[PDB]
Amino acid sequence: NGKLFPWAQIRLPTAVVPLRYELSLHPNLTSMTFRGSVTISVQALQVTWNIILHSTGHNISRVTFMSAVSSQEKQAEILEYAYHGQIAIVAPEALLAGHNYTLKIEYSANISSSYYGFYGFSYTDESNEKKYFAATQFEPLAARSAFPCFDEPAFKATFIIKIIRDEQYTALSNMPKKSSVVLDDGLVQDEFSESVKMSTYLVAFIVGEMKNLSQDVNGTLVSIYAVPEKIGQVHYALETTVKLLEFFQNYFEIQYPLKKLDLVAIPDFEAGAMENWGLLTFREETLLYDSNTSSMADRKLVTKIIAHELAHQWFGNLVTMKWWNDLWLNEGFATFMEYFSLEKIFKELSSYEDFLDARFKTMKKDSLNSSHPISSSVQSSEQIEEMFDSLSYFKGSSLLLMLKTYLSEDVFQHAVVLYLHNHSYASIQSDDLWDSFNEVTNQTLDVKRMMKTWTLQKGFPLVTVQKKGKELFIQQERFFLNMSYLWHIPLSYVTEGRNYSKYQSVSLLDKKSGVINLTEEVLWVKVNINMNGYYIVHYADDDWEALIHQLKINPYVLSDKDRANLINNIFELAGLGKVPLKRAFDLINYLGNENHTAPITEALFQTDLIYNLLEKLGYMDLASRLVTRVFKLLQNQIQQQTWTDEGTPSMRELRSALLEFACTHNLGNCSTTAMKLFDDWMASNGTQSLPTDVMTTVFKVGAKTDKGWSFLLGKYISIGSEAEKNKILEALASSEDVRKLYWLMKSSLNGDNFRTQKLSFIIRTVGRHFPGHLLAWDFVKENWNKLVQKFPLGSYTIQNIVAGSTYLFSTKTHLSEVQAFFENQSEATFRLRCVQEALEVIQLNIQWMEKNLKSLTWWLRTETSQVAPA
Ligand SMILES: *[C@@H]1O[C@H](CO)[C@@H](O[C@@H]2O[C@H](CO)[C@@H](O[C@@H]3O[C@H](CO[C@H]4O[C@H](CO)[C@@H](O)[C@H](O)[C@@H]4O)[C@@H](O)[C@H](O[C@H]4O[C@H](CO)[C@@H](O)[C@H](O)[C@@H]4O)[C@@H]3O)[C@H](O)[C@H]2NC(C)=O)[C@H](O)[C@H]1NC(C)=O
Ligand SMILES: *[C@@H]1O[C@H](CO)[C@@H](O[C@@H]2O[C@H](CO)[C@@H](O[C@@H]3O[C@H](CO[C@H]4O[C@H](CO)[C@@H](O)[C@H](O)[C@@H]4O)[C@@H](O)[C@H](O[C@H]4O[C@H](CO)[C@@H](O)[C@H](O)[C@@H]4O)[C@@H]3O)[C@H](O)[C@H]2NC(C)=O)[C@H](O)[C@H]1NC(C)=O
Ligand SMILES: *[C@@H]1O[C@H](CO)[C@@H](O[C@@H]2O[C@H](CO)[C@@H](O[C@@H]3O[C@H](CO)[C@@H](O)[C@H](O[C@H]4O[C@H](CO)[C@@H](O)[C@H](O)[C@@H]4O)[C@@H]3O)[C@H](O)[C@H]2NC(C)=O)[C@H](O)[C@H]1NC(C)=O
Ligand SMILES: NC(=O)[C@H](Cc1ccccc1)NC(=O)[C@H](CC(c1ccccc1)c1ccccc1)CP(=O)(O)[C@@H](N)CCc1ccccc1
Ligand SMILES: *[C@@H]1O[C@H](CO)[C@@H](O[C@@H]2O[C@H](CO)[C@@H](O[C@@H]3O[C@H](CO)[C@@H](O)[C@H](O)[C@@H]3O)[C@H](O)[C@H]2NC(C)=O)[C@H](O)[C@H]1NC(C)=O
Ligand SMILES: *[C@@H]1O[C@H](CO)[C@@H](O[C@@H]2O[C@H](CO)[C@@H](O[C@@H]3O[C@H](CO)[C@@H](O)[C@H](O)[C@@H]3O)[C@H](O)[C@H]2NC(C)=O)[C@H](O)[C@H]1NC(C)=O
Ligand SMILES: *[C@@H]1O[C@H](CO)[C@@H](O[C@@H]2O[C@H](CO)[C@@H](O[C@@H]3O[C@H](CO)[C@@H](O)[C@H](O)[C@@H]3O)[C@H](O)[C@H]2NC(C)=O)[C@H](O)[C@H]1NC(C)=O
Ligand SMILES: *[C@@H]1O[C@H](CO)[C@@H](O[C@@H]2O[C@H](CO)[C@@H](O)[C@H](O)[C@H]2NC(C)=O)[C@H](O)[C@H]1NC(C)=O
Ligand SMILES: *[C@@H]1O[C@H](CO)[C@@H](O[C@@H]2O[C@H](CO)[C@@H](O)[C@H](O)[C@H]2NC(C)=O)[C@H](O)[C@H]1NC(C)=O
Ligand SMILES: *[C@@H]1O[C@H](CO)[C@@H](O[C@@H]2O[C@H](CO)[C@@H](O)[C@H](O)[C@H]2NC(C)=O)[C@H](O)[C@H]1NC(C)=O
Ligand SMILES: *[C@@H]1O[C@H](CO)[C@@H](O[C@@H]2O[C@H](CO)[C@@H](O)[C@H](O)[C@H]2NC(C)=O)[C@H](O)[C@H]1NC(C)=O
Ligand SMILES: *[C@@H]1O[C@H](CO)[C@@H](O)[C@H](O)[C@H]1NC(C)=O
Ligand SMILES: *[C@@H]1O[C@H](CO)[C@@H](O)[C@H](O)[C@H]1NC(C)=O
Ligand SMILES: *[C@@H]1O[C@H](CO)[C@@H](O)[C@H](O)[C@H]1NC(C)=O
Ligand SMILES: *[C@@H]1O[C@H](CO)[C@@H](O)[C@H](O)[C@H]1NC(C)=O
Ligand SMILES: [Br-]
Ligand SMILES: [Br-]
Ligand SMILES: [Br-]
Ligand SMILES: [Br-]
Ligand SMILES: [Br-]
Ligand SMILES: [Br-]
Ligand SMILES: [Br-]
Ligand SMILES: [Br-]
Ligand SMILES: [Br-]
Ligand SMILES: [Br-]
Ligand SMILES: [Br-]
Ligand SMILES: [Br-]
Ligand SMILES: [Br-]
Ligand SMILES: [Zn+2]
Repeated sequence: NGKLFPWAQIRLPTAVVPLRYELSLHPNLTSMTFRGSVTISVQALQVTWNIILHSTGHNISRVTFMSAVSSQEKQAEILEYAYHGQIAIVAPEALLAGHNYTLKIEYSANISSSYYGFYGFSYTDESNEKKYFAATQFEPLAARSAFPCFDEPAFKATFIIKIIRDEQYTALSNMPKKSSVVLDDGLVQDEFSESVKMSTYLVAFIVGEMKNLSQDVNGTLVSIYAVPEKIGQVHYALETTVKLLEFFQNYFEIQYPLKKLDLVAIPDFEAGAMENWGLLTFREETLLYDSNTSSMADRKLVTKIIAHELAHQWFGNLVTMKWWNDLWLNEGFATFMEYFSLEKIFKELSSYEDFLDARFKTMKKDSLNSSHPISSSVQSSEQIEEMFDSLSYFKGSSLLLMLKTYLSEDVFQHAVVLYLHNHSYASIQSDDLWDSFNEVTNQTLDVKRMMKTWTLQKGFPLVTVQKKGKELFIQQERFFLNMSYLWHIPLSYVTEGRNYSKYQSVSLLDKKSGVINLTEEVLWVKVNINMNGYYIVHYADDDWEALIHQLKINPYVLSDKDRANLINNIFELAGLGKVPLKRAFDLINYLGNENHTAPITEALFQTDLIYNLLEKLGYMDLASRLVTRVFKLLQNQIQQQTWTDEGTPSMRELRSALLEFACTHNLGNCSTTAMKLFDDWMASNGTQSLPTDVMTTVFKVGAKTDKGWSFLLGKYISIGSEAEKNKILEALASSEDVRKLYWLMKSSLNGDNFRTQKLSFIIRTVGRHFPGHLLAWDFVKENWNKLVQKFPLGSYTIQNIVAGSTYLFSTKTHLSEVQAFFENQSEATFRLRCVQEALEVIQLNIQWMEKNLKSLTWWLRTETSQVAPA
């Protein structure tokens, strides 16, 4: 490319840093263009002739350069290097160390039609009037497409934003609006206060018609914004935000430093949310809430995501990673605080179940060979994007969970408060976090050397346990399936002596192996309590047998988390090969006596995975026998379920999980009950309320008919609750009619009836069942370039689409097909982690069948199929 561009690396030089930006913009939402002026106050730290900077998609009309002393307005030369998104201003005289200069760039651009950058869209009223909207989504690398800037997290500065807007529209930004000035035509010029020192990826602005619901919290004005038709649905978000804000301010011991806090429901938005200082943005479906149209799950989603964005105000905004290799310092911490804060002041939501489920999934991902270390180098935009995955979020927060469990809660909070004070308005890398722990630790434990392997090595240990009399023999090794270094592991363990008293302790495995002294003789022992540790445990056969026998005798000597753990671990170990798959089904035979959600949903997960693998291979009979077996196992919990909203949140989640399992596979007469409810709902023009906990199920069953499908579509394009629309959309995309499934995907990719923000979800849903299995993948291939135009390589959305439409493939023939497809895209695309993980998941699918197919075929030989065999 550009050997004639005065910079080669992807990280900007350190020679010049920005102090202040004054950015004034004139967006035209109608024509979808904008004109701009950016003034950048910089300082040189070394002698240099070049200012290297970021800019993309900018038609640059004038570039002036002012020596601060000299105050005369020069012209300066400009070079471009599109590959790295970089531009270079070559200076008339050399920049001297410690001198100040002002850089002014005038330019015009397009308002983006993706979800990335400064983007804009139109939506439709209840009034059937067309409305326009513009919003920013900059993280990680899009700020540079709205304005020239030093677009790297470590270059923090202050921003003065100016927006020209039509009088009817409201403009928002990070800071409070300082003033307005009326302009010719129906135009207003807005000016926002100078911001605090922050990263460019956090700059945000919004132009559109909105209303607000507000409340004072001790000098901070908290406001929820939404389009006027929706403003009735923001009361729960406001009440929640106020609670979590007080909580976080008490815990961190550092006040939120802005005079305003805005939370905005954006009509069209790809992420779940974004933490821009003072102007947090959300999908409508993740911030709006109505008790009568939104399920329990929907309420949890809104509480969780608000906790998450609020936590970012400290971890991410106040304190920020130096570079994307340490993204987990943001996202791990924010995820940890999300689930921590809910357990403190929303304990009734049982959000710990979600945390637990997400970790199960992150481990399966982490166990692959195409995993990276959680802190790993990123040297391209694709790798930067790829950091936004479940490792950085859920492994990062489970590292912290391990650490908090092992030290104390108070020792943890002390470390945290030191950390945020010491690095306020500044940048960090992994070592600073361990340093802050070391200061509180009293060098009793060297936390830096304890966390070394956890942060720099991929994967996690398999811990093997064998009871030799009154002592546990213990080993660690890399967990992975084939086709290094030691962890410092906090081994917790709980146990029951011969006299039925329970003892629990903690030791720390530093070496390859160790012995634990048990003090007594024990009936059973369970390692890794509540899965507070990020590893999997394998027992010797005698010791598996003891836990499996105790579950059959009285499962409640362990927690629901403990029993969920065991179910997960034994299935992942039967997949590797360390135990026969039969052993896993022995362990879940106790489920007839299980009343907690977490172990039941974890078993329902493994069952469905296996079911869906067999179904796509065409082993229909065998797959029906499998869910019949599991159905008989849970027959009593399933049959005692009511079709209501009664019970604790957790019990409400169990109802949904159980009824959904029975209706999907046509077991019992749940289908009949659901259809009766749908017909009565449909014949009442959606008036006779459906209990929010059974809607998805009822809608799925109705959508299996033309008459019902059409009627649901009619509701989707017209009702005002985005929560209900989402349950409807899931039903539509569960139709067995291929023409309809094709229409849903094509419509969403174009906008039209469904927004493109629903596309990954629609494709996910279509690819999961048999009629749409081949259709989703084909859709992804044929529209591959249009997808990448809307969602760059290799962002979260694309990795979601690739994974969700390939992970149920289990033959060599599909493996070759998927591989060949990506190799014809480009060698760069085929070498993406996204692609490599998909190829690896398929290979594992293939090995899984060749190990367990004949086993499963034998175990189920007497069970009754539901389908006729071919
Ligand atoms: C099955 O159930 C669905 C509900 O899902 C019903 O759909 C509703 O149908 C009604 C009646 O057609 C719709 O009401 C109409 O809304 C329009 C938009 O209203 C907005 O804009 C006005 C000003 O523009 C605001 O005042 C208002 O508060 C909203 O912000 C109105 O413009 C329409 O008004 C015109 O017609 C009525 C006569 O019906 C006159 O009184 C008015 O003065 C004016 O002439 C009208 O009010 C409503 O939008 C639909 N809701 C949804 C969610 O789609 C179906 O009607 C129902 N089917 C059957 C057979 O009953
Ligand atoms: C309701 O609202 C009020 C105001 O918003 C809150 O009261 C404020 O509490 C904060 C934090 O506790 C105070 O800000 C801090 O004051 C501490 C001391 O500053 C005083 O003392 C110094 C000592 O030199 C005096 O010179 C000075 O005049 C101040 O009056 C500081 O130690 C604080 O810590 C640090 O500042 C930043 C904050 O993170 C760090 O980077 C530094 O390391 C430094 O240590 C901070 O400056 C504030 O002054 C209080 N206001 C009032 C009016 O008392 C309530 O806490 C709040 N209640 C809620 C939210 O529940
Ligand atoms: C971007 O460029 C577009 C043109 O490509 C330009 O579009 C026009 O914007 C104005 C916005 O002010 C619109 O004018 C309105 O017209 C309606 C009638 O359709 C009026 O009701 C509007 O409101 C009031 O006018 C005064 C207050 O503004 C009041 O005295 C009066 O009582 C009304 O309440 C307003 O006059 C016009 O419709 C559009 N045209 C198109 C084709 O979209 C837009 O202004 C440019 N934006 C920027 C920021 O440069
Ligand atoms: N949900 C999303 O699409 C993205 C991407 C993602 C998805 C899964 C795992 C990791 C990351 N995440 C976000 O929007 C989370 C919330 C989400 C979530 C929280 C924890 C773990 C996983 C997801 C969420 C969703 C529902 C309820 C509560 C929180 C919001 P954020 O503030 O992190 C923001 N920094 C993401 C910016 C971004 C997103 C995707 C691509 C590029 C840039
Ligand atoms: C280059 O420009 C930067 C700012 O763009 C200069 O740094 C800062 O300059 C201001 C002076 O205006 C210092 O702020 C303070 O003023 C307020 C009164 O409002 C008071 O609170 C402070 O005690 C200080 O007087 C600021 O601290 C300063 N920062 C640094 C690191 O120096 C910088 O001086 C300029 N360099 C030049 C012109 O060589
Ligand atoms: C605020 O955080 C800074 C980091 O910006 C802390 O400075 C760091 O202090 C730790 C000690 O706790 C240093 O660790 C030591 O480094 C030496 C140098 O190689 C090493 O040989 C030792 O074994 C030990 O690990 C760390 O290097 C240092 N880092 C930097 C960048 O200075 C500082 O302690 C914190 N301040 C407060 C008041 O807590
Ligand atoms: C789910 O099912 C389990 C087992 O059916 C329930 O655990 C049972 O809980 C009751 C009361 O919570 C226990 O009875 C009590 O035992 C303690 C200790 O001996 C004593 O202090 C009380 O006076 C009473 O006797 C019972 O032992 C326990 N069963 C087992 C096997 O541990 C659990 O409550 C159910 N959960 C829900 C949400 O329904
Ligand atoms: C980039 O924008 C510039 C102006 O900002 C466009 O150049 C011309 O503008 C002058 C007046 O400033 C007119 O004399 C010309 O008519 C404009 N150009 C044309 C082709 O009409 C320039 O065209 C834009 N560049 C690109 C590549 O679109
Ligand atoms: C919407 O926001 C405004 C502030 O932006 C809220 O009320 C304001 O209160 C302050 C102080 O009393 C005043 O500076 C503003 O003039 C007030 N605005 C209005 C419109 O009254 C207002 O309450 C918020 N709306 C809702 C429904 O909460
Ligand atoms: C059950 O037996 C255990 C040991 O076999 C008893 O626990 C020990 O009690 C002694 C004192 O009697 C303590 O010094 C030990 O520390 C205890 N062991 C542990 C592991 O804590 C226990 O008291 C007995 N309980 C009953 C109800 O019989
Ligand atoms: C059709 O399904 C419903 C499930 O809701 C059956 O009603 C329940 O039946 C089981 C088993 O007899 C009981 O344990 C439940 O308590 C019943 N009612 C509830 C939970 O409300 C119904 O009996 C089924 N149809 C037939 C013919 O048996
Ligand atoms: C905006 O998009 C149009 C589409 O063809 C293009 O011609 C124009 O040059 C673009 N402006 C930019 C990239 O600044
Ligand atoms: C939802 O329903 C309950 C009772 O059915 C009611 O008290 C509540 O007000 C309803 N929610 C709204 C927003 O009306
Ligand atoms: C696993 O990936 C590493 C790079 O992390 C690579 O060197 C190695 O060849 C791969 N091994 C297998 C078995 O896939
Ligand atoms: C284990 O601990 C018990 C009591 O705590 C002690 O009597 C016993 O000797 C210990 N075993 C070993 C091998 O140290
Ligand atoms: Br301007
Ligand atoms: Br109107
Ligand atoms: Br972009
Ligand atoms: Br927690
Ligand atoms: Br790096
Ligand atoms: Br880059
Ligand atoms: Br522990
Ligand atoms: Br049933
Ligand atoms: Br259609
Ligand atoms: Br068509
Ligand atoms: Br599998
Ligand atoms: Br048998
Ligand atoms: Br078959
Ligand atoms: Zn986050």
